Amino acid sequence: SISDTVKRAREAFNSGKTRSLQFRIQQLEALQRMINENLKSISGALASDLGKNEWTSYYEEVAHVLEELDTTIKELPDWAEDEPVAKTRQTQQDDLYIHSEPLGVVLVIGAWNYPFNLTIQPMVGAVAAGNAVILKPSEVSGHMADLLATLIPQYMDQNLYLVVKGGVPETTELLKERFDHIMYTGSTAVGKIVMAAAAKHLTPVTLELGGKSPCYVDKDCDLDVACRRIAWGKFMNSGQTCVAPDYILCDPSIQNQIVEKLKKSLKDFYGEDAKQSRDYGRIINDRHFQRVKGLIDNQKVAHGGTWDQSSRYIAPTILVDVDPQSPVMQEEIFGPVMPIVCVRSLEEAIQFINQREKPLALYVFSNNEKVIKKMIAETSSGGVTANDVIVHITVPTLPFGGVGNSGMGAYHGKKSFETFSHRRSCLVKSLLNEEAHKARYPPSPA
Amino acid sequence: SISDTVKRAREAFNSGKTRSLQFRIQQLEALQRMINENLKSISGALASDLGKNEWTSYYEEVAHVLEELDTTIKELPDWAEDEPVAKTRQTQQDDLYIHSEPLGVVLVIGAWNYPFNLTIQPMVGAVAAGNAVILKPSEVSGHMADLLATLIPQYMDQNLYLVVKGGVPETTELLKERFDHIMYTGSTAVGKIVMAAAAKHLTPVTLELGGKSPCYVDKDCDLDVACRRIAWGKFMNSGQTCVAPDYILCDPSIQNQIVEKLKKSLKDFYGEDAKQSRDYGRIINDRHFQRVKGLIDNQKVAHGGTWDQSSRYIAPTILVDVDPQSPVMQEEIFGPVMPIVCVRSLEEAIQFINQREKPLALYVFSNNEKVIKKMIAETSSGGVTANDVIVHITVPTLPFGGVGNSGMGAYHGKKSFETFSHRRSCLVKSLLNEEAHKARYPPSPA
Ligand SMILES: NC(=O)c1ccc[n+]([C@@H]2O[C@H](COP(=O)([O-])OP(=O)(O)OC[C@H]3O[C@@H](n4cnc5c(N)ncnc54)[C@H](O)[C@@H]3O)[C@@H](O)[C@H]2O)c1
Ligand SMILES: NC(=O)c1ccc[n+]([C@@H]2O[C@H](COP(=O)([O-])OP(=O)(O)OC[C@H]3O[C@@H](n4cnc5c(N)ncnc54)[C@H](O)[C@@H]3O)[C@@H](O)[C@H]2O)c1
Repeated sequence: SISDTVKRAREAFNSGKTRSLQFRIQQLEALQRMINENLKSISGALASDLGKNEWTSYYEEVAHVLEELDTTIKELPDWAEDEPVAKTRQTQQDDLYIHSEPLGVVLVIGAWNYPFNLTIQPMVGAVAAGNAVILKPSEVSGHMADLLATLIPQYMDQNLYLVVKGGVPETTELLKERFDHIMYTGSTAVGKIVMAAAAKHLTPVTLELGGKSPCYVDKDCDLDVACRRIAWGKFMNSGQTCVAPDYILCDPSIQNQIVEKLKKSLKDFYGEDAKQSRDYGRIINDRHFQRVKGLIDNQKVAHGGTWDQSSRYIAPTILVDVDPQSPVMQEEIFGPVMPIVCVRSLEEAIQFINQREKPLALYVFSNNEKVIKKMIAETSSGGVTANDVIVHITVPTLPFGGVGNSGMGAYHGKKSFETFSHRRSCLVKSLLNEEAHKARYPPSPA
Repeated sequence: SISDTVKRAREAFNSGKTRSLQFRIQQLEALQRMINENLKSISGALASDLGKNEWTSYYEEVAHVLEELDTTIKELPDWAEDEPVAKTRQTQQDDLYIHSEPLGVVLVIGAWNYPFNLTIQPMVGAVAAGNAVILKPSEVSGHMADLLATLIPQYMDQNLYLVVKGGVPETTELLKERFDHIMYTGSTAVGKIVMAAAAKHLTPVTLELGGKSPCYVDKDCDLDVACRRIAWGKFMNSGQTCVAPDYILCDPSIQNQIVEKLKKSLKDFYGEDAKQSRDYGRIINDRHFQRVKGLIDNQKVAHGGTWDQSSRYIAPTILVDVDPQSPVMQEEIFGPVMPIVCVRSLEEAIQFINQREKPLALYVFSNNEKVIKKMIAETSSGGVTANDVIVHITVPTLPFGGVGNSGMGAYHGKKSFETFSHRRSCLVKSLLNEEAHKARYPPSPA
């Protein structure tokens, strides 16, 4: 069966229909009308999985896919043209260009936290490059899994773009098929499993994993604006975002000031009780609810610390004077718990960060430009945003991807089209004349 | 032991010395003077492994590395600079750019057919990107392995750039270590193993594997020039070249003409008897001598066919009316055997190619531009060259890589630098002011 589904998609790609640029634009526009016409359903699905509301849904997920769709629908023609290359002395009379072409069948494996985004956005790039795409939605956010399984065949081509539903068993069986590229977003442990399956077929993979994205706060920094931005990004989806400020690094002198401004900003967004605000989200499930909660134990709780097991609620909690060897500083906190670790100097912040796996993101808050550049020039991470948070992943002109444990590969905008296609180097010398190649053929000069 | 060597490099890389662009250039120039001061020895080692003479050693191998070095040394500074990115409406005031940075320790595993180039060339891009490099020379070309293992320590940094000699057991053990990138040039089967090992540490890999590079000769084509060019690339290293025109596909009407024109050029390069020409290479070893030799059995030998077991010689043999199901058409011929397979049309030539694993190269010879374009546009291969052979692999401005079975990743010139480094996206808003982001923070509008 799963095999039959993969076959159906490959044979249809072999038909050559996706070779038409016109076709891709129509499909892309189908995807676009699918979203617009079903915003309500998508929002509702999102509400049932993570308790989002019409606004957080659109602005945090859906609105990003739509910007992607718009960029690529408009630029695709330019992206598809043969890219000319710089000629060398030897190639002055020859054509040297780069030809892009579909890879074939791409597997897009999504995640639960942003179930609509982490599945449809990569797909925009995959359809743009002329590939057939098989979506494997996360089963953890089951409501969106179903919606996508129903919506896709109502708008997309039913032979080229297919949705496979299922948990671990369905995926494992699916990873035995042969794809020309596997896009995966999830955990570092499972990322390994994915790559290992791909090795058996020599298939290339794009891996967006995660880690602990540090957030360095410099003394010379408007702490009011700084903390207003940091709080937004950190509690945005109940702390469940891949490029979220996992923990704060700062000098002990501003330790408490950070705390006050954070809780201030918390009040401005969610009022006195977060559990009252409709804009605050709920944790995905019980297992994660227990693990995030357990991370607050034997810790110095300065704010928050309360939770509601029934609604899978966990109050915007802040922790102070945290021990880097404690569990909140040993695992990626995929929740609303903000630890604050203290470092005596910038040198100290850098050594700290560099003593751990490379993160998907790195943030620096400072008024001193030199501090911003020294942080960047001396650390390594997928992407970076100085004096803000999350935002770098939202710019089409900035490719999104990790390094080391944060993963490999990138994918927003044109970088998506490139990744889901092959870039073939062609040197054309249709000039079968002017054979001044004499010097290359033997016999060798005596 | 191998563990300690890897430790030496990783710690050395942590010292941060490669960061200095000045250091890199000195290590790049050092490598350059190693080549320039030891040409005789390099050629010697090539002679003993593949029976190459100073002329074929330089122009086929050594001279390509020297061009790469010359390009990177001159363009490194510009390649290293942060790359500005196009701003969006929402980011007009901010800084958006891409910062390149070393990955760490890079393992380069080379192949025997071109033992100097296949190790030192990818290394050039690795050193340029500020990484520490560990060379794993092919043991099969034993002489180049001992040469390299002694020359490197004399010119390069003895902590940063280290050579590891060994066969299977040593490489196996060596593949358990953690590297930040693995460059590999070899067979498809071993490529699958290298990537499997890679999976364990989530390390990215550049794989240049092989396949059977087709060569379609069109009717409307100057058969003289064509065959002159094809004979040169095909027999260049006793046929032992990764991008060599593996077999010819043509209309029977010219089946015999090509044969005549090929053997004519053969006379022009190696005289009447190739076993007499000093410009003709010898098969690496006995094992390969036998496999290649056997591909001539049960075949219609239209030229050559003689061989000397003692000197591992195999004459420039041609074969006509070859059956696709015969062993010469089932495996990549890594020798001087050139089969001719007939097809009734261009559409047919295309279907033949697509019905097989993707090749590293695809060559087209014709005077009709439209046939060249229709060919490229309907097939897929790593690279392509129209009306010549091998040549695209020699243009630095042209990235070299495969697709599907021919491998993943590319590595010439600047593309080499990009590949051995991390391209980190940065969004700098040193502007902690003009905070008109109100519309993004909760509570959602009523
Ligand atoms: N889901 C995400 O976006 C995500 C991303 C990064 C880190 N994390 C964090 O990592 C931890 C565990 O998260 P989780 O998402 O693994 O929990 P989970 O168990 O709820 O989700 C597991 C996902 O992994 C898949 N999977 C499990 N075994 C597999 C296998 N053997 N082969 C292929 N796929 C397999 C499942 O089918 C499932 O969809 C938590 O701290 C979580 O916050 C989650
Ligand atoms: N060497 C090349 O550049 C090359 C490239 C493409 C295709 N080929 C072809 O493929 C066929 C076999 O070639 P070959 O070079 O494998 O012959 P070979 O046995 O002489 O070379 C084997 C190489 O593979 C390595 N290897 C073997 N087992 C390994 C393992 N288990 N883990 C890691 N590395 C391991 C060896 O250490 C060795 O360097 C021939 O037809 C040949 O022409 C060779």
